[PDB]
Amino acid sequence: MRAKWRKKRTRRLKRKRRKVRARSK
Amino acid sequence: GKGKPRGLNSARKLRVHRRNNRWAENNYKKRLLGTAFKSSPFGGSSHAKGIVLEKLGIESKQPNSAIRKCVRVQLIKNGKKVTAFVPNDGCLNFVD
Amino acid sequence: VLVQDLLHPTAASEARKHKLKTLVQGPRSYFLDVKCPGCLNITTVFSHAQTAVTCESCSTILCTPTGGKAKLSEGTSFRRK
Amino acid sequence: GWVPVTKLGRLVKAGKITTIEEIFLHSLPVKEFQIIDTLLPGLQDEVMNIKPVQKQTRAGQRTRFKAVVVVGDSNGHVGLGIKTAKEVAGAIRAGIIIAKLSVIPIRRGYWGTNLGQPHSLATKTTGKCGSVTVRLIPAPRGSGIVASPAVKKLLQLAGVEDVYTQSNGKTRTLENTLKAAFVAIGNTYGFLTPNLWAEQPLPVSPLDIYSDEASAQ
Amino acid sequence: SLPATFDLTPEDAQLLLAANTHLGARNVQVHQEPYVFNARPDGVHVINVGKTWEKLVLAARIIAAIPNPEDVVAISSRTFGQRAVLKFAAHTGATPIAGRFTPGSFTNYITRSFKEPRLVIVTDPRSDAQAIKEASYVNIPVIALTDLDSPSEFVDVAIPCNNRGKHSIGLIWYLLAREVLRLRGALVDRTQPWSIMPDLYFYRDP
Amino acid sequence: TRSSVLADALNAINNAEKTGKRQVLIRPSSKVIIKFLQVMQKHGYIGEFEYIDDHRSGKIVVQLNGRLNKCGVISPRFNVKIGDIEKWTANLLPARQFGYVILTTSAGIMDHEEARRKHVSGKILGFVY
Amino acid sequence: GRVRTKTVKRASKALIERYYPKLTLDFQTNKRLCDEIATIQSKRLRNKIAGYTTHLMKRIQKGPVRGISFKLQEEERERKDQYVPEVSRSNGVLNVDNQTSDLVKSLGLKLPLSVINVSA
Amino acid sequence: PKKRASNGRNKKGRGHVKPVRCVNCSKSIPKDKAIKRMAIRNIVEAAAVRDLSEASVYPEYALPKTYNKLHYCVSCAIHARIVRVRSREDRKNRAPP
Amino acid sequence: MENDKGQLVELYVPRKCSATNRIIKADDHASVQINVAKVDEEGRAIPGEYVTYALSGYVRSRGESDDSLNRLAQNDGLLKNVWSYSR
RNA sequence: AGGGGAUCGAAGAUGAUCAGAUACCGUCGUAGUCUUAACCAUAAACUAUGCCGACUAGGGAUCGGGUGGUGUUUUUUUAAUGACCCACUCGGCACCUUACGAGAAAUCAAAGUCUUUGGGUUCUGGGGGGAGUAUGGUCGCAAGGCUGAAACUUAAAGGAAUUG
Ligand SMILES: [Mg+2]
Ligand SMILES: [Mg+2]
Ligand SMILES: [Mg+2]
Ligand SMILES: [Mg+2]
Ligand SMILES: [Mg+2]
Ligand SMILES: [Mg+2]
Ligand SMILES: [Mg+2]
Ligand SMILES: [Mg+2]
Ligand SMILES: [Mg+2]
Ligand SMILES: [Mg+2]
Ligand SMILES: [Mg+2]
Ligand SMILES: [Mg+2]
Ligand SMILES: [Mg+2]
Ligand SMILES: [Zn+2]
Ligand SMILES: [Zn+2]
Repeated sequence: MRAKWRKKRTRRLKRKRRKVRARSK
Repeated sequence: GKGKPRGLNSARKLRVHRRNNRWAENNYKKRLLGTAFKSSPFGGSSHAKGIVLEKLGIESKQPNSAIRKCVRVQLIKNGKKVTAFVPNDGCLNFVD
Repeated sequence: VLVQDLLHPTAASEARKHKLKTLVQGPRSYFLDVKCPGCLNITTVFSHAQTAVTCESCSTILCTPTGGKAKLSEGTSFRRK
Repeated sequence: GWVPVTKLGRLVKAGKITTIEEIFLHSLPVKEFQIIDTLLPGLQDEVMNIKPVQKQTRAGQRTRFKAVVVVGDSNGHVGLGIKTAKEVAGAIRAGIIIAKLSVIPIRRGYWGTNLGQPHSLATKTTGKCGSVTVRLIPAPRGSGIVASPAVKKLLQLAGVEDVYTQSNGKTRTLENTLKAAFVAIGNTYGFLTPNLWAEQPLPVSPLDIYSDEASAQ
Repeated sequence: SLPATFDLTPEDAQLLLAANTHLGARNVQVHQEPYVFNARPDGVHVINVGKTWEKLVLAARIIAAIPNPEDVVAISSRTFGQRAVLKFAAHTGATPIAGRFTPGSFTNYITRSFKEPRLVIVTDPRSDAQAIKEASYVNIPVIALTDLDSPSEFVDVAIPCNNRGKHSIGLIWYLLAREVLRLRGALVDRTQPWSIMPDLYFYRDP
Repeated sequence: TRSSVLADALNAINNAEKTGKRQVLIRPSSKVIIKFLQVMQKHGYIGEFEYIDDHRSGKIVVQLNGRLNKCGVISPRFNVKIGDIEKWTANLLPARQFGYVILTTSAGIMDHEEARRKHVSGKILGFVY
Repeated sequence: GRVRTKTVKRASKALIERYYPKLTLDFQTNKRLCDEIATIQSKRLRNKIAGYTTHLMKRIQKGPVRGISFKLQEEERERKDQYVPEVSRSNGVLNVDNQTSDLVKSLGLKLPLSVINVSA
Repeated sequence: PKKRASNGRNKKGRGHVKPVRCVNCSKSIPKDKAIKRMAIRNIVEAAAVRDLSEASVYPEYALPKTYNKLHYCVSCAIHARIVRVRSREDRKNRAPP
Repeated sequence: MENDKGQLVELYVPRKCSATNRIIKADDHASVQINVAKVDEEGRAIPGEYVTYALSGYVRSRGESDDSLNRLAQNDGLLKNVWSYSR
C-alpha cells in the first residue's frame, strides 16, 4: 500500500492508542 | 578527507565516535544489553532442562509438507514454556 | 605543454595573465603627471582614481572615477612615471 | 604444417627469433598462437573454472559454456584465457588458444636480501578487474604462495615461489579475481625500481634487422 | 647533423604560398599547435612554413629509412588526397590506400585489406581517424598532414599544412615524394627543380 | 584553507609525474618543503629545483625526471619511536630494498635510513619512491 | 521479383575477377565458358550465374564496378596518369597578406611582393 | 535510475520556477518544465483565401495572422504534440525539427 | 637486477619512453619506435644507420607525441627552430 | 483572532458512467485560496551528491566587472558618448567533446589525484521485516515535531546493466 497512505494508517492508529491510554490517565 | 577527524589530538572524538557506532553491531548490542540474561528461554546457559507438558505435531513450512513432532517444555530454572523438536524417526514414542 | 620553461615564460603570454597569476605578482596600474595649460605645474595622479582629483591652486577638475582607470578631463596631457 | 601470416609469425618460424623476451622488449603484438608454442614449448595449461551462462533468443534459449584457462611454465610467463562456446570441450580448446596470445612476463625478485635466484616479487603489485583488487606482497622464502587455491595456481604457473596476497571485492566470482591477479602480476614489469634507472641504448627491431627475411610474397 | 643547404629555398617558398599551404584554419585552434606565426586579421592564422618544411624534411627522413620501402602506407579517404597518395605511392615504394579504409585492416589478419606497415602517412586524422586508431593497437608510427584543428592524438611528427582543400595536399605530397627520392634515392643534386610537374597530384574534376 | 603546505606541494608534484610532465610550479614553498625536496633530489627522485622569490612566502620550480612513482605526506605527524620506523616503512614502502620514509627528528629532516644510522627518532613527515 | 541470390552474384564476382581476358558481353558464349571453366551442379544455376556475369561484364566496359578489381585496372590507371602543363608563376607576383610577407622577412629572402589588407 | 541530465526540463540555479496551466487538460506545471508551441496561423485557411479577396473590399486587403503561445503538460504533449518518443541516444538531441 | 654474486638475473630489461623516462612494457601496443636515419654529404639517407626514439602509448594517447618529438629531435640536432622551450 | 471572501475549490450534495463507482467526467459549493497579528517547522525542502583548500583537460556560447584597438554602426565638423565587433582577464549560470582517471554499472571535471590506501573538518549508515512502531523526555492550542528502542520474525530484501 502507498507509503503515504501506510503512513496515514499509523498516524490514525497512534491517535487512537493515544486516546484509549488517556482514558486511563 | 571525508569525515573522520585526522588531527593528532582527536583521539577523544575517535573513541567516542566508535563507541557510538558499535551499537549498530548486533552482537555488541546483545552482549551489553545482557539480552542473554534478560530475554531468551535459557539463561544464557548452554542447555536447559525442563518438563514435557504436551506433545505437538508441528505443521512444516513450505515448500515442504510434513508433521514435525515436538514437545512443549517448562524450564525448571524458569517456568518459561518452550516448544522443542524431537529429532530422528521415532523418538516421540521415547518421550511422554 | 608536457615540457616548457616556467622560470622564463614569454613576455607576451605573461602580459595577458591576471596580475596575481604572473610569475612574481605585481600591479598593472601606473602613475601620471597631468597638466591643463591654465596651470604651469603638474600634479601626479594614480591611474585609478576613486577620489576625483582637483589641481593645486584652482578648483577645476582632473578625472572622474570609474570602475577602473579614471577618465581624464577634456583638454589635458599626461606623461607616465 | 603451420603456414604463418604476420611478419612476426614468419620471423619466429624463420628461426630468426629465439625468445619471446625479444617480443616483449619491442612490445610486438602476437596474433599467431604457434608463435608462443615454438617460443615456449613447456607451457602446461590448467582449466580453472567452467560455468554456464544463458541468453534468451527470439526463438529459444541459448545456454553456452564459459571456461577459464591459465597457461604458464613456471619461469615467469603466464597467460589468462577466457572463452565461451556452446560445448565445454570447444570452449576449452579456444580458451587455451587465447591464453597463449595473452602471455606476458613477470618480474620476480628477492624478499630482503641479494641471495640466489629470486623467489618473490620486485614490489607490491595490485590489480583490479571488475570489483576485485588482488594485492601481491613480497614474502620471505618458504612463506609459500598465500592465496586462495585459484589465485595460487595462476601464481604457481607464473613461477612465483613465495608471495603474500590480500583481496578485496566479491571474490567468489572467480572470473574477476583471476583477471585481477593477472593484472597484478602483469604490473610487476611496469614498476620503475632504482636498479632499472640505468639508461639502455634502445635496441633495433626484429621487423627491420630481419625485414627482408620477413614480409610477404 | 643539420645537413647544409637542406634549408627552405625561395624556389620552394614560392611553391608553398602558391597553394596557400601557409593559410591555416580559422578560429578553431588545437592547443597542440605552436606551428602558428601571428594571426591574420579576420579569422585566419598564418602557418610558419619553415617549421612545415623542416617537418616535411623529417617526415622524408623517416619515410625513407624504412628498410623495405613498399610497406610505408599512405592513406587518404578524402577525395582531395586520393589523387595525391596514388601519385605519391607510384613514385616511392609506399603501398597506397585510397577511398574506403575497411576497418580491421591492421588488426584481424583475416581481412583482405590486411596490411602490416612499419609506418603510416595520413592526410586528415579527422576523416582518416579509423586508420590512426587502428594503427595505435599494433605499435605503428603515424606521420600526418595536420591543419591547426587536427586531432594530434596518436600522430607523431605532424606536418602543419592546410587541408581546407585545393593544391596543398597535392603540394605536400608532391614535396614529400620529392624529398624521399632526394634521400638515399635515384635523384640528383642541389637546386634540382625535379622534372615531374606539381599539378600531377591534385584531385582533378569535376 | 591550507592545512599542510607540504601536502599541496607533494600532491602537485605527483600530478606532474602522473600527467607526464617534466616540471611543476609549487606554492608557497617553505623551509619544510625545501628540505623535503632536498631529500628526494639527493636520492635522485627529482632534478634541480629553483626557489623563486616573490616578496611573499615563495615559489618553487621543480624539474623531475620520471623515476618517481609516488611522493606523499603523512598528514598527522605521528611520533615514531626508533622501533616503529620498522612498522612505517613496512606499511607504505613498495619493498625492503629501496624507497624511503622521510621523517623529522631533532637531528633534522632526514630519511629513515639516515635516521637508522644516526640513531635518532622523531615524528614522521612523508615518504618517497 | 527477379533479384539474384548471393551465390549468383558471388560467383560472378570471382569469375570476372580472374577470367576477364575471356568471356564477353554475349550471354551465350559466357554460358559455355562456365561449363569448361567452372563446376556448377545444375543447368539453371549456371544460366543464372553466367547471365549475371554477363551483366556485370556489360557495365564494366563503361565505368568500374565495386567488388571486382583484377589488378589490370590499377595499372590501367597508372598508365592513364598525366595532366598539367599550365601550373600555378604567372601572372606577375604572388599576392600575399601582410603577415604572410612578414613571415617571409622573418626566416626568408627575396620573394615577389604584392600585399593586401582586408577587413571585418 | 536517472533518465535525464536536465531532470524534467531546463532548471539549473533556481530551485523554484512558477507554474503554468496546460492548454489541454489544465494541469499545472512548471514554466520551464512545460513544452511551448507558438501557434502562428492565418485567420482564414488553405481554402477560404481565394474566396476571401473575391468577396472582399480593398486590393488584396492585408491578411492579419493570429499568434498564440501553447503550453502542454507532457502527458498532453505526449498524447498528441511534439513527442514521439526517442531512443536512449536520440533523446539528447535538442534540435527542433 | 643482479644477484648475490654479481650475476645478472631477472630476464628482459625493458625499453623506456624517450619523453617521460617511463617503462614501456610488453602489453603496451600503442607505443612506438620512430627510426630517423642519418644522412650524409648531398642528400643520401644512409640505410642501416639511425637516431631512434621510443614514445610510450601514454604520451601518444594524450596528444603529446608530436610536440614532444620536436624537443627530442631538435635537441639531438636534426631540427633547427620549430620548437620553443618558452611559452 | 480580525479583515477579505472575484476566482478556483479537501468536505458535503448532486447528474452521469459502473456488476458495484463512496471515484475518475459534469453541476452546486462549505472550509480554504488573499491580508494583518501570532502559531506550526514539515516537502522527492533534490543536484536524491556537506563545507574550506590544492592539484589534474580540451572547446565554443553566455551573464557581471575590467583592460587593450590609427575596429565597425551612430554625423555635425571631427569628436564625446551609446549600442555593436574582435582579443585577453577575473568571477558566475550551463552546455559540448574527451577520458589520462574513477565506478557494480548507469555515468562522473568530480563521483578524479584510493591496497602506490593520511590536506582540514562536520554529519549520517552497518542485511531485510518488526517500525520510525512501543516507551520516557521535550516542544505544540491542536494536527503533530525532535529525540527514539526491544521481543519476535526472516534468506534474502536491494542497486545498475543484459537478454527475453
Ligand atoms: Mg474515564
Ligand atoms: Mg539505528
Ligand atoms: Mg501450546
Ligand atoms: Mg533461582
Ligand atoms: Mg567453483
Ligand atoms: Mg524507472
Ligand atoms: Mg524546491
Ligand atoms: Mg462527493
Ligand atoms: Mg451515484
Ligand atoms: Mg472506469
Ligand atoms: Mg525530512
Ligand atoms: Mg573605441
Ligand atoms: Mg527457500
Ligand atoms: Zn587645474
Ligand atoms: Zn495537459
